[PDB]
Amino acid sequence: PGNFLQSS
Amino acid sequence: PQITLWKRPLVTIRIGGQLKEALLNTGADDTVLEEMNLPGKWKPKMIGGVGGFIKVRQYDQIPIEICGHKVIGTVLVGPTPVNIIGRNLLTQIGCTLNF
Amino acid sequence: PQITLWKRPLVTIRIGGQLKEALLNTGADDTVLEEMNLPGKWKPKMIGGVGGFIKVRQYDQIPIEICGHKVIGTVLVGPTPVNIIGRNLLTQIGCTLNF
Repeated sequence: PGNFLQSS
Repeated sequence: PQITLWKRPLVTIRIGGQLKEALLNTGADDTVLEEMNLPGKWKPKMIGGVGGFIKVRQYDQIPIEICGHKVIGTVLVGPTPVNIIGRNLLTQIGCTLNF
Repeated sequence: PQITLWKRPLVTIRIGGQLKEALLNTGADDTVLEEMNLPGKWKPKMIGGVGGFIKVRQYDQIPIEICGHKVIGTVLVGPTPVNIIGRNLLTQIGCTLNF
């Protein structure tokens, strides 16, 4: 990993 | 431009006649777009994030236009919840994080 | 500072007596730290990313020092692969993306 997009 | 972070830093990109909305993402090594068709050969890849891994197709040397900047690099395609512009392309447009 | 993106934008943060490495992440709405035992109440929460969703604990009004800036805000705690500083705290240090 990578790709640490994060949303709520 | 200078882009503030009050809201998600979303920009429109152009990839061979298609417009897409994408997130400028300093937390992503790579650029990943939602499922779509692209020409040429590809190979499977696993990429990880919060919540685990996903399988993507890896396409190399794809030209993309991002905020008036014409760049070329690897584009991954698969089930990301949002289109992501990662460091591989952010470095090409000269992007820095400033404070 | 002006942080380039050839490498992952990792910084040291201080939260109480603990020093941690964390990723400055414009692709994250919120700040998420690896499992730890913070004081005070917390609400469970679900967050989504590239591989799906994880469950975290939400703590509010937590002080953290990041690159010599003292910030106070919401911190999520859970099984994140890397400690993440999201836009909620990036805005408190005055971060922008520039190109």
